[PDB]
Amino acid sequence: VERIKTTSSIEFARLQFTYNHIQRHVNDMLGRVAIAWCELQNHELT
Amino acid sequence: VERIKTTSSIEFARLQFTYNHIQRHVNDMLGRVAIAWCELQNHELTLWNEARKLNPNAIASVTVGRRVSARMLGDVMAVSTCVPVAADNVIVQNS
Amino acid sequence: VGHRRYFTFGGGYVYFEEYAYSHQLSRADITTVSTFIDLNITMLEDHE
Repeated sequence: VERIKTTSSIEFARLQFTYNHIQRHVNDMLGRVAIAWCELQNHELT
Repeated sequence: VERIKTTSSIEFARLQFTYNHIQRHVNDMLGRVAIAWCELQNHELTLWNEARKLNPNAIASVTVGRRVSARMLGDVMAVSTCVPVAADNVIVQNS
Repeated sequence: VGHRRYFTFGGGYVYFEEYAYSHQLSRADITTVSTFIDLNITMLEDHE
């Protein structure tokens, strides 16, 4: 058995949430931009 | 009358400011990218119109998705699917 | 021989066969391929 110590600051968790949200969205949009750029080049080869 | 209770942590507000700034800027830049992409496509439709008149086969094939054979009937393309042939069954004549 | 052409006219097309007017058509009556590269850019959703 043991006892659990809780940190008095939650700002690590909220910071993690904010950064995760921004990272996920920016990564998604940039992936779409990269894929579109790739398709545009493969498309203008003609 | 009442009394107002104030939270001892302001990190919600600063987090809101940071996220709002990033959201606003990223949304602005991505909107500009999307609008530019739209205009680029609407702009290159002209090149695509004037390339299909050179050899409709390549344009029609890369556009439809399959490997089709096409010709132009005025302002439209008439297509027909092309039948594959195995690689090993070809002979190149020497002369 | 075999002549048949569509021509852009107004907002639709006019269809001729064997050098004789046949009939008009709307844009919807023809399957539309696309020379466009899709870019589905969404936006950072609001968060509070």
